[PDB]
Amino acid sequence: TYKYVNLREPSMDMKSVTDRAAQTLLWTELIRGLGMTLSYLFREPATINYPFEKGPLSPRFRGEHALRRYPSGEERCIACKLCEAVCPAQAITIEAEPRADGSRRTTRYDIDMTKCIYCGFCQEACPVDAIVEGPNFEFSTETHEELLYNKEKLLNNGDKWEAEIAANIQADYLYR
Amino acid sequence: SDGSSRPYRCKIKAPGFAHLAGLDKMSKGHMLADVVAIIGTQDIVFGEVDR
Amino acid sequence: SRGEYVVAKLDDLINWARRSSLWPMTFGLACCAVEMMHMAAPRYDMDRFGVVFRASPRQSDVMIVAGTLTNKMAPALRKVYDQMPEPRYVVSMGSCANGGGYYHYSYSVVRGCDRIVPVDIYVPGCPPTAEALLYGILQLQKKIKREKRLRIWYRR
Amino acid sequence: MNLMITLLTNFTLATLLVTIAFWLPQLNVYSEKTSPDPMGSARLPFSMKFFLVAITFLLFDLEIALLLPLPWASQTTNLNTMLTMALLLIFLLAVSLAYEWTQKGLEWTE
Amino acid sequence: VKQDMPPVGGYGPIDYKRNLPRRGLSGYSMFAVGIGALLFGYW
Amino acid sequence: MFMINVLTLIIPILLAVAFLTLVERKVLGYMQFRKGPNVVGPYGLLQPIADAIKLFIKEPLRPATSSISMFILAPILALTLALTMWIPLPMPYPLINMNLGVLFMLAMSSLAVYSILWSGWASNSKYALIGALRAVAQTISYEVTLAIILLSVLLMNGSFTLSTLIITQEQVWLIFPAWPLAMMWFISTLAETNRAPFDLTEGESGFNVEYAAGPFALFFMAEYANIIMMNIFTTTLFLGAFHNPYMPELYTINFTIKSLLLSITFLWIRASYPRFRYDQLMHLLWKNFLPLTLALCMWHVSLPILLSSIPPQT
Ligand SMILES: CCCCCCCCCCCCCCCCCC(=O)OC[C@H](COP(=O)([O-])OCC[N+](C)(C)C)OC(=O)CCCCCCCCCCCCCCCCC
Ligand SMILES: CCCCCCCCCCCCCCCCCC(=O)OC[C@H](COP(=O)(O)OCCN)OC(=O)CCCCCCCCCCCCCCCCC
Ligand SMILES: CCCCCCCCCCCCCCCCCC(=O)OC[C@H](COP(=O)(O)OCCN)OC(=O)CCCCCCCCCCCCCCCCC
Ligand SMILES: CCCCCCCCCCCCCCCCCC(=O)OC[C@H](COP(=O)(O)OCCN)OC(=O)CCCCCCCCCCCCCCCCC
Ligand SMILES: CCCCCCCCCCC1=C(C)C(=O)C(OC)=C(OC)C1=O
Ligand code: SF4
Ligand code: SF4
Ligand code: SF4
Repeated sequence: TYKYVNLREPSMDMKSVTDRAAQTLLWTELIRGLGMTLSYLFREPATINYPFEKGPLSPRFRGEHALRRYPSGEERCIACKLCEAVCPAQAITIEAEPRADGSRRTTRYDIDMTKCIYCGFCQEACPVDAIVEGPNFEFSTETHEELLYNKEKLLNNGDKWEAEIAANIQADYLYR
Repeated sequence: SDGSSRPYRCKIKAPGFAHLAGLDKMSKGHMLADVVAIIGTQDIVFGEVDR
Repeated sequence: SRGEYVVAKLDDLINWARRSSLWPMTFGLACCAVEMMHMAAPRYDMDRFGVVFRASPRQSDVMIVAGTLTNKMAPALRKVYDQMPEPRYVVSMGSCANGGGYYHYSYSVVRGCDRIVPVDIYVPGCPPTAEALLYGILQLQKKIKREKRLRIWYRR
Repeated sequence: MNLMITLLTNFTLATLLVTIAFWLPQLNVYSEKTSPDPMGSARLPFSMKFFLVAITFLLFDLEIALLLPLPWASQTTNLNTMLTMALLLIFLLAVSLAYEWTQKGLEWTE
Repeated sequence: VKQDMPPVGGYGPIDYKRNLPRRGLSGYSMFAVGIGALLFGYW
Repeated sequence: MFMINVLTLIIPILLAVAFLTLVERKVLGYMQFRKGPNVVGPYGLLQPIADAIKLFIKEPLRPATSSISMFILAPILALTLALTMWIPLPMPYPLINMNLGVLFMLAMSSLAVYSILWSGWASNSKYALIGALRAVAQTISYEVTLAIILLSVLLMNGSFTLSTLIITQEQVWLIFPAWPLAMMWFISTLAETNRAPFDLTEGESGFNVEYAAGPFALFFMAEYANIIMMNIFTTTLFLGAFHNPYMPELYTINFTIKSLLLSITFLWIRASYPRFRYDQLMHLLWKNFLPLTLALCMWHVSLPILLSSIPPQT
């Protein structure tokens, strides 16, 4: 149930005493450390060649946000405001009105990528799989204002990354 | 909790708080390098300390 | 003419020298500093790009703000930024340094490190992966490459 | 003759490198900086330990200056006298070290 | 049903104890080696 | 004609220093399960050039120095004393053949601490001055054991001449009769050039915190030249090579290989162990190295008399 780390008494016979004194005078454990670091020199390093080689990822990965569409061109978001209600950082702003054919669609859908904590609550609170967190992560910008996405930017991200987002959703949707 | 869906109070007790409090007693009669070793031997993450 | 060609080649030389020896200093504030340490790990190897590990503040080129900048920490950040020799660059890592992030509406958190220092590269994430910070560093190198200091000096 | 030529060459190469290292960013017109140690204006505290180790080094250096001509002195005919004097000098070195050791001279910088 | 499960026989052995090889000669042997090197050099 | 010899001595020193920076970065990387620089050039062969140009176009610090005279003079002394400790080195023929080259080297090494002292005093920071004083004390305290070890080793040589040191080891290496002196000499030279595990100024202010990036690079280059020089001196002292008087290239290649291996051992040492405390290294010197150095000095005075093996004076 417990064990005694560092409760080993040293032996006081001449063999142990001479072993300890030879270890003191000739620096045995220093040679041990040197030799093992030398052994670690002759191994193949674990370095991958970025950007030509990428680290492994999973279909559950949470990167850049995107707005999806039905397989007929119609967008999936129906302005239910669950994603902005569940957002722990209040990064989502939604404004809605009935459009020309009477459908319930958003007129404003902003996500602040500097407020968002990339927690994935919005993509799991969506009843229609409209908002997703895509697999893209290399989207660093040179300006603060480029990280304030409107509806058009998110729709463009969805149209850009649909061919990967749909495959990731197909791979993962049976675990939800 | 007061019965609603949001907590009324949430105090977080972290061990780094007490260890950094005891750092004064730890580092008495030691050197500067012993001070940095004493800081190291307490697992101190200041996210849990300052909260 | 000849002078424009000379200043163009000299500009390419100095930009290659500056962008291929970026010595960073890192503000170890919060989670994003642990992810910076993970980019300095053997897998991603910040050193192989000419980007050393934990250089001194008095000789660094790029300053990385990885974590939350509180009200008690902001004057120290400005004091460290002011002592850096030029050319100096600032990379903002994670949402806390980008715009405040989770603690944006807090009473003791500065809403973005761009309210204190000028920022060149914004790395989004919470935390952004080591891949993402490496991408931000390489994008900073691309930004340094297309500088035109000597051409601007010649034209003025 | 050649030695002082080499000395002058090393000195002028070092001063050339230092001049280029100083005055080349002086030709840049970067900016003007205002800039308004952990101790702010504290006086340097006088420590007896650093002075003690400095004086101990100086005295041991003097006895080293005494010990230096041993390779030349080993060629003498009077080998017993030279051996006795050499052993006596190094024994005096050891005795001074032991007196510093026992009276807590090497304390907190051991 | 299909789930992420351990096998029927479980997994193989996994070590958790300290492993230090205790290699090299004894104190007497290394002292003898050093003294022999000194004697060869002096000769 | 002699200036050609001087130039071909001093320019490859700077080239070897820059490629020592590259080699140390790459070797530490491969010893820490990663890679060194391999992007700037083919296997990082262009890294020192880029780093040097970047450091020579960096903004200066422009400090409020108490004395601009010694602020100038400290890198002057550091570089001059780094370059002037190569001229009596036999390769296998020294550039300046000195009758007392060993003691000339000891004098220059003892004179080398004024750069630390003046760099510490020129900076207005008092903590920088305290760090400089501690570094100076460590440096002189290891000068003591350097002098005793060199004196005791030279009793098998017979003179202070560096060229005779090849002749002495014509039969066997000098590490065979003086290996405890070799170990203590290696550790003392490791602590002499302020290298790990004795580089206290990098552990918790350096003596040159207020120095500009250019002069800091000059100081660091002087330190690396000191490292290469000390390793070559150690190779000459304890690992002497076979010198054919008709083919000097044999000796040149042999001691070049041995000194490169010793410098790689320096870099191997610097990435294996934690740093010492100040009092711990003072304890290691004044209470461990010094008594054994004195005992071995008495042993190596009294030994060639009792063996009828006094080396010739000339
Ligand atoms: C140039 C050639 C290569 C040289 C070696 C290079 C590779 C090895 C590198 C090793 C690691 C280096 C980094 C760490 C350096 C700092 C640590 C260090 O060196 O500490 C030294 C340590 C320090 O000792 P310490 O601190 O452990 O001692 C304990 C002291 N108290 C208890 C007070 C705390 O050891 C020494 O100083 C010993 C020096 C060498 C002794 C040689 C003795 C020779 C044999 C004599 C005879 C013995 C038999 C008995 C008498 C018989 C008579 C007939
Ligand atoms: C004692 C020995 C000491 C040795 C020290 C040096 C060791 C390393 C030696 C060099 C190793 C290889 C370096 C190769 C550099 C890159 C060369 C190259 O191809 O550059 C291409 C680049 C862009 O070319 P561009 O025309 O734009 O391409 C479009 C065409 N598809 O074009 C450019 O960037 C412009 C041209 C650059 C040419 C660079 C050539 C190498 C420079 C090396 C400097 C040091 C040389 C040795 C000095 C000491 C010995 C004399
Ligand atoms: C009057 C006319 C002359 C005027 C003055 C100019 C003198 C010559 C200056 C150097 C040549 C000018 C061009 C400089 C490079 C421009 C082209 C360039 O950007 O090439 C990029 C290429 C590497 O591409 P990169 O973007 O790094 O990609 C990473 C891999 N994915 O880069 C490469 O392949 C390597 C580039 C090497 C550049 C040349 C070698 C370094 C400089 C040597 C001379 C100066 C220093 C001498 C030594 C000083 C002491 C250290
Ligand atoms: C802040 C100021 C500037 C600081 C930086 C520059 C100065 C410090 C760094 C350089 C130090 C140089 C030291 C020069 C003396 C070293 C001893 C010496 O010369 O030894 C060599 C040799 C004696 O050996 P030996 O073999 O016996 O002579 C030939 C016998 N057949 O002796 C000879 O061969 C003698 C040759 C003739 C005499 C030469 C005299 C040289 C000039 C005087 C000293 C110059 C330095 C002055 C400043 C010192 C430091 C402040
Ligand atoms: C004549 C001038 C030659 C060039 C100057 C010396 C070589 C450049 C050293 C630069 C450098 C490198 C590469 C370097 O890697 C390093 O990190 C340990 C430094 O110290 C912080 C350096 O100063
Ligand atoms: S991932 Fe989380 S923090 Fe980000 S927008 Fe979605 S719910 Fe908000
Ligand atoms: S949860 Fe889905 S459907 Fe509801 S408002 Fe958000 S994105 Fe639209
Ligand atoms: S952005 Fe996220 S990961 Fe980074 S410091 Fe803030 S809370 Fe931590």
